[PDB]
Amino acid sequence: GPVPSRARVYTDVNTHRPSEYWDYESHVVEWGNQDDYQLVRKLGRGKYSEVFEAINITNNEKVVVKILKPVKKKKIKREIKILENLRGGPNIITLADIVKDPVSRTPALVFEHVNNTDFKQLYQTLTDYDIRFYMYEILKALDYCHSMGIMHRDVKPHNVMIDHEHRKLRLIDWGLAEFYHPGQEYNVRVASRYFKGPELLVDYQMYDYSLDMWSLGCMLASMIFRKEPFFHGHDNYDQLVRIAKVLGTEDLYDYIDKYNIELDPRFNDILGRHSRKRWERFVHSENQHLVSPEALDFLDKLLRYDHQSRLTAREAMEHPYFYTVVK
Amino acid sequence: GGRLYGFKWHGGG
Ligand SMILES: *Cn1cc(-c2cc(C(=O)O)cc(-c3cn(C*)nn3)c2)nn1
Repeated sequence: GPVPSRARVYTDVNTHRPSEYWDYESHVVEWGNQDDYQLVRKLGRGKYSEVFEAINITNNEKVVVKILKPVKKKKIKREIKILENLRGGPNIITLADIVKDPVSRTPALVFEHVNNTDFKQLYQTLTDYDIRFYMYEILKALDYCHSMGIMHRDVKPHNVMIDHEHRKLRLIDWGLAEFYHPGQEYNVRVASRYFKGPELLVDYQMYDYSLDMWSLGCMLASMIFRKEPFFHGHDNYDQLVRIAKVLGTEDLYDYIDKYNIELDPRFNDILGRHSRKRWERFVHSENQHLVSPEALDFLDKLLRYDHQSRLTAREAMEHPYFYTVVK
Repeated sequence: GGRLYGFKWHGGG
């Protein structure tokens, strides 16, 4: 079978924490009073949730209410435990309350008010400095959650809320997040198609925090090259083909061999054989002002097939691409 | 008698 793998960093964090920390199925939810909150306007609708601008009538504070549909309601304890464990961490969305309809039994998460603007709305208009600045803010959140034994597993522009005027960023939607336990085989049906790192696409289950780093690299590539999404696959199989047309197939087969991954035979007629393309091939007159040797060196060190070979969030924070960021 | 998933609404203003 497949060769085991362990995270290079924060490997045994959860072993050194009590079961109360990571045993979300045993968590006793602290329910607030639903009548403290009133809906103002609908902000959107996820695959398993509904989001609203709302108000806390006990103190007139603006809040965001996320109503969880049955499939998300079933894993609510995991999302709640992760949000409470990470609460107060850098650029982590703050969970303010948890309520439930006494009639329908529908649960809802109440969060700290965040301006209703996602990264995707602006990330295609930013200056070179702003891309570095916001990337660094996302890295602070990822290094924190990874250091706390948690993988986000759904890093993408829509899950990054930015108040551009106040240069403030929050990592949201922890509904797919999980606790990392070394040697654990996880469900590969995580992350959105364009931000799925290769381990998911080849059904390699023993992945870790480095999955979030591949997704972050996909966001960077889209930002610096003005190409949304950067790897534009039509399904999970074609997504791996789009990646192989850039990273090349030689390194893919070396990766599959290293971890003894069984490559689905459907890939036989579609992957083909491709050279590794130089990152400079994506540079053109409309994006050249966002590209630098440091941006390309950094991107090259995130977008690697081998999950252990990718920069960690803290190593990424130390890259020269971020030297101009005011820390 | 006007609730969405049990929440009342706060419009106008
Ligand atoms: C009893 N009840 C109240 C409502 C309801 C529905 C909406 C909606 O947008 O669907 C909005 C509001 C509302 C907005 N404002 C300013 N005041 N009320 C109320 N449906 N059923």
